[PDB]
Amino acid sequence: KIPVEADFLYAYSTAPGYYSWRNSKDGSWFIQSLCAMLKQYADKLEFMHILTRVNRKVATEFESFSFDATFHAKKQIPCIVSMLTKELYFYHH
Amino acid sequence: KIPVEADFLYAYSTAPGYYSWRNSKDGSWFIQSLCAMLKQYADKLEFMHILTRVNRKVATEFESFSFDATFHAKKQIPCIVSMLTKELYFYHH
Amino acid sequence: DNSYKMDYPEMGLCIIINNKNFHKSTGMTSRSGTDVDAANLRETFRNLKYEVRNKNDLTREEIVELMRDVSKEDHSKRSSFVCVLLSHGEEGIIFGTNGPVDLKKITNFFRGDRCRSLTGKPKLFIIQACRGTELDCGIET
Amino acid sequence: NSYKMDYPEMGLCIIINNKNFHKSTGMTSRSGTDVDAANLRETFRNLKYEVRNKNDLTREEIVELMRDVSKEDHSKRSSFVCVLLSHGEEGIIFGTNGPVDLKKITNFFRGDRCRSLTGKPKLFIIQACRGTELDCGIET
Amino acid sequence: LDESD
Amino acid sequence: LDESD
Repeated sequence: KIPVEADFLYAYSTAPGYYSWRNSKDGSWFIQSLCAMLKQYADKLEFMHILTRVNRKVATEFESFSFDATFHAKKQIPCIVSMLTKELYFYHH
Repeated sequence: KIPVEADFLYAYSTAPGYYSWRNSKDGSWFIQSLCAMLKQYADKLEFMHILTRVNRKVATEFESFSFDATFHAKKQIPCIVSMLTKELYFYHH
Repeated sequence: DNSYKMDYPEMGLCIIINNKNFHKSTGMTSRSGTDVDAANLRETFRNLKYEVRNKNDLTREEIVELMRDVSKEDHSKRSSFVCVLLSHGEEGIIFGTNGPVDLKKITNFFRGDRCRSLTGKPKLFIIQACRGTELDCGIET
Repeated sequence: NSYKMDYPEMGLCIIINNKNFHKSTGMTSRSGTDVDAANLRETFRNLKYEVRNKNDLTREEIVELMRDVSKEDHSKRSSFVCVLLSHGEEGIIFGTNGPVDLKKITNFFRGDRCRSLTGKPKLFIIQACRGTELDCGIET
Repeated sequence: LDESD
Repeated sequence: LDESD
């Protein structure tokens, strides 16, 4: 028997309670970063490690630009919530 | 700049909304499993991979035993919440 | 057995729900840039050999009916399941074009007891949405 | 990339072990928690953390303890670990005399409020209920 | 026996 | 420009 909530992964774009940021031309910071890290690393890294690089890329390479001072120069950290019970690779041996 | 919420890891014993289980003699299922996996793998595996094995051990090896039918034969999955931006190894090199 | 079995005939479904325009009722503004995200995801998961389904501007009722319906398919020959939600949100809440949906209601259709052909298989939910109205001002490194 | 773990000290491991509660919480004595606290102390000792075990703290003592730890100089420490062993609710941990928000505790360690831990992994291990839902599991 | 937390 | 979700 296994728990009914086992083997889910929730890859949230932002920390609980916070806004999430989207560039009106290039798309959301998180999705841009997720697609880039999957393209670069899915043929070799386990998914939590890809998601950790997505955390690093969103955290360090992005800062909001807004004509509204209230929303200007803000930051984002994504939030990985894993109820997984095994390592996940997007390839097979 | 980095986000002020980056570089936190929350290793919760159970999924959001749920009870967490503790054996009256052996201790909580989660800490029993966490200490065992650290003892076995801290010398080798990255911490998220250690926590994924804790998830698996809790999910598969434990089920509650209670004289109250309501609380009997229940299961648990821990929940890893990572805002980490890098891999964590408890050794160096 | 420390890794999920990913050599089923199929990697699995990747459902992308892309909500860009919201009912003037809701008060939410247009999510410019979300089509770039949707198209980028479709291509990324295509290359991972997922069967991608892109859906645009779904009401909250259509989201519940889609996810219910997908949860009643036979995933026996699939290794995994992926769902991507692009929308406005609040903590634990995703918005259909006309109003909020609890994320729990959506993910419950896939619980190990209720979607038996995904039991023991990884179920991934990727969520691009706000989770409240806090602002992170950052700290200089 | 990997966190730098070769500072002179691995860091602190704070273990808060709440076993006995005020009757108003309605929590019964957490039998078994002393086994967890000693298992943790030994496990983190073996990882070269400076372990501090605390037993049966009120919610005011938890906050005052975490504030004080957050104001220490962690410059020569690689990381920070806090273990909470208690009753809880979603987003909440119990002192012996009542609940305190987990955010209250973790906010002391935010990147802007604890500058000697900025950029360093901050680990919160939480053994506590998060509500009253029961998982009946599924046969495999 | 098992107890909840 | 950046916008919030």
